[PDB]
Amino acid sequence: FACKTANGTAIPIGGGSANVYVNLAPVVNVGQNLVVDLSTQIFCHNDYPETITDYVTLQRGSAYGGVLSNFSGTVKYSGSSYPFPTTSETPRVVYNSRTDKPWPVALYLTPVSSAGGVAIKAGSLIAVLILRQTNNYNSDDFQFVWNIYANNDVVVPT
Amino acid sequence: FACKTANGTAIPIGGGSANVYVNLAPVVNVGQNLVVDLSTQIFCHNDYPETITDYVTLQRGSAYGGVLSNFSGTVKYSGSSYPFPTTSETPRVVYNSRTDKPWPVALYLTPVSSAGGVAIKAGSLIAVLILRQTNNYNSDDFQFVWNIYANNDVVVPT
Ligand code: NI
Ligand code: NI
Repeated sequence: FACKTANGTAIPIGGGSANVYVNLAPVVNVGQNLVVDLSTQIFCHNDYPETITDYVTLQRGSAYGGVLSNFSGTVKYSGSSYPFPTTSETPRVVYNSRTDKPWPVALYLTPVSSAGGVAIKAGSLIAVLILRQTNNYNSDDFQFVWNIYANNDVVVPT
Repeated sequence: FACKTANGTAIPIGGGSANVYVNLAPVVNVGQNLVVDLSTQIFCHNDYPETITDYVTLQRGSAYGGVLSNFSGTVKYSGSSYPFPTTSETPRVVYNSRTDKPWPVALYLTPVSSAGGVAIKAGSLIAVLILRQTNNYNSDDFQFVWNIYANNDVVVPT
């Protein structure tokens, strides 16, 4: 099992970490959502799908920087919604093909009432999403740590 | 502060996520209302009511699946009606008792004019409702994310 990002980088068999940059709506009002859909950027596959089933969870989602201080949010994983930052490891998604399949994670972030001005700075760390992968064959239990960075400033009008 | 569901589960202190399975009227004609009353399903309480006031909002209500596609509606929160899907956080409801009390949320949904046949599929996600809880004591600010599923098909007759 391993993962890659679109025109990006890879995390090899056995896990590891990578940095992922996201484009954000440059202006978001209180009451609106910034939707950060990682399913178009992070893809994973099963290396032995004929004999082994891989199981993949969102182990944890954490907020950093301007997202931690200026937004409230939720994360959607494979059709289910959760608080972000997360409070538990999600149920598992099965990976059963060598064909790259999206990791179905999206953040829905909305400004808190105190946000104003530049609420997320370009280039800054905004989140960490930890993917945990196991299987039905051996003791493999690996973390794929995705450090999420903003491409651009996000302004909350005042 | 924590919450529970009818014959169900709990989301404990600090928030989290749960699934709520609801029985829906099996037949709703164009021109009739489908009512999804969560006040009979979701109940919450304040853990220190002698010294602390808990404040609870519907931060956001989102529609999915057949409700998103085939119905238009509003949401009623503690006696006032708002658009659904929602466009802003509601006013606060006070929780001031240790006894579990309803979360006073109901969806009032009516089929769109072109809807017919199976308009909501049994087992499908129909809504996500975010309960946001704060207090007048400390910095606690917690989300309770309710994933709402239909237990049965809803047919719009033709
Ligand atoms: Ni491979
Ligand atoms: Ni209690």
